[PDB]
Amino acid sequence: DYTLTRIDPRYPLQKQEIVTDPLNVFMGKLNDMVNWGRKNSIWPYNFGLSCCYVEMVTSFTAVHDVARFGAEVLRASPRQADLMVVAGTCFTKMAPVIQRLYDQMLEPKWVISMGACANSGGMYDIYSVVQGVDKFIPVDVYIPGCPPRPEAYMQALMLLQESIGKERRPLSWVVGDQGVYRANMQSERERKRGERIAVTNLRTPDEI
Amino acid sequence: MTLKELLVGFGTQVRSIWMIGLHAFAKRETRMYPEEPVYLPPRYRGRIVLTRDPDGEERC
Amino acid sequence: WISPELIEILLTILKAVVILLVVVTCGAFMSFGERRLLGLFQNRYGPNRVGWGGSLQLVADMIKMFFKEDWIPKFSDRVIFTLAPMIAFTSLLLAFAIVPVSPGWVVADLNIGILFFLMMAGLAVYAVLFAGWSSNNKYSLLGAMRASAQTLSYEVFLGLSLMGVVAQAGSFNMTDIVNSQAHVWNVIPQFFGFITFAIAGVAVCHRHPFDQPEAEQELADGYHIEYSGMKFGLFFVGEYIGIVTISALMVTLFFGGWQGPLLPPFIWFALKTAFFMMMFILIRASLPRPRYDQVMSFGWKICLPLTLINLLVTAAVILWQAQ
Amino acid sequence: MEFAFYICGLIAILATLRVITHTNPVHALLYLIISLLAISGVFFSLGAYFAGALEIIVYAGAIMVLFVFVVMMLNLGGSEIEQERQWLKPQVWIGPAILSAIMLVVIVYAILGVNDQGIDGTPISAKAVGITLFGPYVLAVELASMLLLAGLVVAFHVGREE
Amino acid sequence: STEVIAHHWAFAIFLIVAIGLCCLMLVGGWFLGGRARARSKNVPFESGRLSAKFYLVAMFFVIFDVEALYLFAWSTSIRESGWVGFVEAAIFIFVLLAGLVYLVRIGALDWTP
Amino acid sequence: DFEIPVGGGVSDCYTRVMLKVEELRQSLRILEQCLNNMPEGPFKADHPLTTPPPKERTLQHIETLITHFLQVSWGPVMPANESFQMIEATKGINSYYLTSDGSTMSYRTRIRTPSYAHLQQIPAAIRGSLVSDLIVYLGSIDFVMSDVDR
Ligand SMILES: CCCCCCCCCCCCCCCCCC(=O)OC[C@H](COP(=O)(O)OCCN)OC(=O)CCCCCCCCCCCCCCCCC
Ligand SMILES: CCCCCCCCCCCCCCCCCC(=O)OC[C@H](COP(=O)(O)OCCN)OC(=O)CCCCCCCCCCCCCCCCC
Ligand SMILES: CCCCCCCCCCCCCCCCCC(=O)OC[C@H](COP(=O)(O)OCCN)OC(=O)CCCCCCCCCCCCCCCCC
Ligand SMILES: CCCCCCCCCCCCCCCCCC(=O)OC[C@H](COP(=O)(O)OCCN)OC(=O)CCCCCCCCCCCCCCCCC
Ligand SMILES: CCCCCCCCCCCCCCCCCCCC
Ligand SMILES: CCCCCCCCCCCCCCCCCCCC
Ligand code: SF4
Repeated sequence: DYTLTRIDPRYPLQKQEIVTDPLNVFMGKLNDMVNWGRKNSIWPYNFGLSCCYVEMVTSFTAVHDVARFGAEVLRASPRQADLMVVAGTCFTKMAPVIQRLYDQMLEPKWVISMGACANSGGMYDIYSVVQGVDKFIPVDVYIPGCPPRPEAYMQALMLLQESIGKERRPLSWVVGDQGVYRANMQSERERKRGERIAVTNLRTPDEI
Repeated sequence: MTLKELLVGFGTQVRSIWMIGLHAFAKRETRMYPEEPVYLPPRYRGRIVLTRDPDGEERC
Repeated sequence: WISPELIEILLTILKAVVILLVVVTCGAFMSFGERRLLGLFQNRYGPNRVGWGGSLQLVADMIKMFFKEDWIPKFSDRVIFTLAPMIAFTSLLLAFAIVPVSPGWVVADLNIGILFFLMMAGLAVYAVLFAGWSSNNKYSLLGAMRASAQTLSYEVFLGLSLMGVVAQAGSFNMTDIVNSQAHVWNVIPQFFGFITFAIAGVAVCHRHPFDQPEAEQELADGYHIEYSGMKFGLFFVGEYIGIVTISALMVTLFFGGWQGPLLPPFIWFALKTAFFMMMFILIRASLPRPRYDQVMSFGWKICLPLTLINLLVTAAVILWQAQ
Repeated sequence: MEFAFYICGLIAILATLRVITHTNPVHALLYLIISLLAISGVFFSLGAYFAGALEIIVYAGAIMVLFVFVVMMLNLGGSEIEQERQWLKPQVWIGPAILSAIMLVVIVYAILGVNDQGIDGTPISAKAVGITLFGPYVLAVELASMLLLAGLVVAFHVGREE
Repeated sequence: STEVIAHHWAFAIFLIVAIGLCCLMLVGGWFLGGRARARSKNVPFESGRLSAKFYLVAMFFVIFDVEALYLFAWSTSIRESGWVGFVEAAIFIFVLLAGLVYLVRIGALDWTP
Repeated sequence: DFEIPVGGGVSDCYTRVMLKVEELRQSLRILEQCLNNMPEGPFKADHPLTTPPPKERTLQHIETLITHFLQVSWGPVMPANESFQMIEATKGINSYYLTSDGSTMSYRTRIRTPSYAHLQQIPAAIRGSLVSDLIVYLGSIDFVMSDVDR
């Protein structure tokens, strides 16, 4: 129920294989402590592409307060950032810039596609748009929407936190196994199918 | 620069600090997602479903 | 080994170690309190989910920054790059090292005191200079040049702002400066010294509205841009420890230090210090950022003659009252 | 007191030797700052507290800041400096080193032939230095202000960009 | 005395423990955490000649810092110097402010052109 | 009933920002007038080319269902002509120039945006200034890059 990824510099320059979860009880507790610290302090790269970035900085404001999750520092440097939110369209002139900024980020790093443009190109199936940011960089969380509302971005933040909290990474670069192990978690569609199909009645659209 | 300009600017900085302090003495405007559920209007354009007729058959 | 002298030595060493650990913990918890008080100032809550009230957010950030990959650029010079956050931390920590928090609770009762603080600030400008040069980035280079010239423009009168309190107390010692405030606090006579020292201490701490990397983010010309992991964390922790140091020095130099009517002296010192930390947060959250030429013009044409005139008037008052 | 003096003197000597034999200007300036800190420690060991405070405030806090400022603006990448290493070439440096060596032995002969009752290390505060400065040394203060003014005017006139 | 040497020991322990604390912070940051490679990782982040006014500002800081050291020496001995030393320091500050005004009026302290 | 604020003759950053505050106040006045006087009537025109038709008539009338069926599948047939509309947008004047060739798709869609003009005006106005002046000028233009590029 895990995937093993090791990188060695077409993009992405990684190869993944399905592997059994390896997990002493002290090493496991240290791994959960490291994962807890990584998931409760996630610093996003302040990267503005399009309208989805306007919704992201709406999520950062007072009526939403994304600071409650410890994800508010909003670094302008990719070295100091933990999370790349592709919040906008992957234009062909901007795609090498996105690749360069993602390369300049440091491990551990995670990617959230925010919006239909970053997911698959969205409505812009046009000559000057890369059809999704997963064509050239690996994505951890996808948010459908055009735009997603700010609480959808927070929901993806919680999904990323839950994905980090059960993934395995080396504690030190001199001791252990240096490959990155990511959990193959259950899809949210199959998890929410029980509560979504049973919905019967909704409020009529003629009211407030 | 003018001394009067300096004094007016000092007073304006003090006024800005005072206003941010009274804004600290205000009510929180944050909607506490996810503990507070997000209210949506009935015609909100979110997740797409297919529905059924009152007889129970699918309407599509 | 049982002797009163060795016991006094070990208790003094333990007091110094306790003071140092409390200062480091207060600086980190004040980074967290910066976040929380900004949330309070901006009609929100800030981090209140990691632990009770967000109290474990600092531990989560510390674990993240320790286990973040620490990386040094190939084009960079290793020693200077590794040395700059060490300066940014150690200089203002050892600047705190002279601050008396209570009667009998001081690490170094030096005869120079705020002179030693001036030594540490003059060494602290090297952190910004070395971060700019070491990273081998031209944007960070001009950013560090701009920030360093700003800090020189305010360090040119930081000590002269302190000289009014020095003249009133008649000594460079910190404890004598506190004891001279037993009747009236120094904020009343040395009010111009108080505002000039506030401006200079904010500017040499690289705090808002004198912060350079937050001023121009579009240019990406900050000198922190190539630091990551525990080096950038040391930059931030040294910045907040410098805020604590400047606030405590302000309390001891203008607000009587630990002197108070009813509460224990450390309670008064902590209350006044935490009030000035809250005022740091309010200054960051309230004032807009001036331009570079405007900032250094305010440093040169206005504040330095004000400090010189304040020292002259303070001397005239002192020799007028000495019959 | 004496142990700190000897350690700081050794550190200053080794640091200065590293400055006069280096190719990187920033490394040389950093070693010069380290030697200034060590000489400040020597000053603090001898009871001249004000002298050490001024060494780190002014010498290691203003003048070396100015040198570092200039080296930053030059962007010295060692053009025909690291590619030459002519000071490390022996027949260049043998002469001046032996010149400074025989001068050092003559000065050491001068130093060793004087009466020495030892330095008691009594701390001389900055208050006494200030009393002397504005007492028996007043024309020194005013004409040193004029000297700093002269340096100000001279280096403003020279170091403009236009 | 015992108190002064205990103060010296406490100060030495303070400096040593602070330096060791930041050194161990570097050791923990460098030793812990996995490392991974990217092609543009080693390239400096550049968002995907310096003027002589910097030298002038640093120079003015140096000169006025030396005159500041003179006023530092004056300020700790103001009462014993009396009114005579007050007159000398007034002349000193008058020369300082005249030089400052001269620097202001000729645009030496004017950053913008 | 609303007023159009104007400046004194010089376009500073501060003058533009205060003007946009004034148009915010005037838009609040227009919103108050809209709230007090909203007519009772249809939300769609009775033209045969109203796309889509009113939904309930589509759901119970066969001719309306035919109109809706052809308007949402193939598209409505605009006769071959050229049209133009310019409006006062939130950032300037925004215009659509639409050339129809008689089909259900636009033959030409030309979108004029004011941000293109303002980004082109930048080098003439920021010349001889500082970099922070450029940052303030960028912040005071009221543009977006989707408006520029589109
Ligand atoms: C290095 C610094 C050198 C300069 C400072 C030296 C020390 C202080 C010396 C005294 C300063 C007095 C300043 C002038 C006060 C009266 C005029 C005034 O307030 O002008 C500012 C502003 C003018 O109004 P305007 O900008 O035209 O706006 C249109 C509304 N009529 O009016 C306003 O904004 C409204 C009124 C604001 C009043 C603010 C408080 C004034 C008094 C402050 C005393 C000290 C407070 C210390 C901090 C306390 C809170 C933490
Ligand atoms: C522990 C220590 C610290 C504790 C925290 C509390 C103290 C923090 C102090 C922060 C000080 C910030 C000072 C910022 C000065 C900025 C000066 C400047 O450059 O102003 C530029 C502006 C316009 O300049 P001008 O040349 O006229 O431009 C014309 C172009 N059209 O000119 C103007 O706007 C004119 C007025 C300039 C500013 C005057 C000084 C204001 C200082 C801030 C208010 C402090 C009030 C007291 C707060 C409580 C203190 C306990
Ligand atoms: C990367 C590392 C770089 C180097 C870092 C520092 C290296 C040395 C660290 C170990 C130091 C051990 C302790 C040294 C002695 C401390 C006590 C002392 O100096 O006592 C003497 C004196 C006592 O004063 P007092 O009692 O008032 O005098 C009356 C007569 N007893 O008190 C005095 O004279 C006080 C004045 C001197 C205090 C010096 C403090 C350190 C100065 C260097 C700071 C370096 C900052 C970081 C690097 C900057 C860039 C290079
Ligand atoms: C340990 C082996 C070497 C390890 C590597 C180097 C580490 C740094 C070594 C130099 C600095 C520390 C020297 C040791 C000081 C220990 C304390 C001491 O000796 O105090 C004596 C004296 C106290 O004052 P006093 O009143 O004279 O005492 C008489 C008794 N009542 O003290 C004094 O009067 C003044 C004490 C010295 C001045 C203060 C500290 C100056 C620090 C300068 C650092 C220079 C840069 C070092 C860089 C290192 C890496 C290259
Ligand atoms: C921001 C404040 C930083 C303070 C750093 C130093 C802390 C020292 C704590 C000393 C505590 C004991 C003080 C003497 C006893 C009198 C007070 C008793 C009640 C606390
Ligand atoms: C291109 C110009 C280069 C000039 C280099 C100058 C080098 C001078 C070296 C002097 C060496 C003196 C050696 C000792 C001489 C005898 C003892 C001193 C005089 C009694
Ligand atoms: S998905 Fe929609 S809202 Fe998001 S960037 Fe694309 S067009 Fe804008």
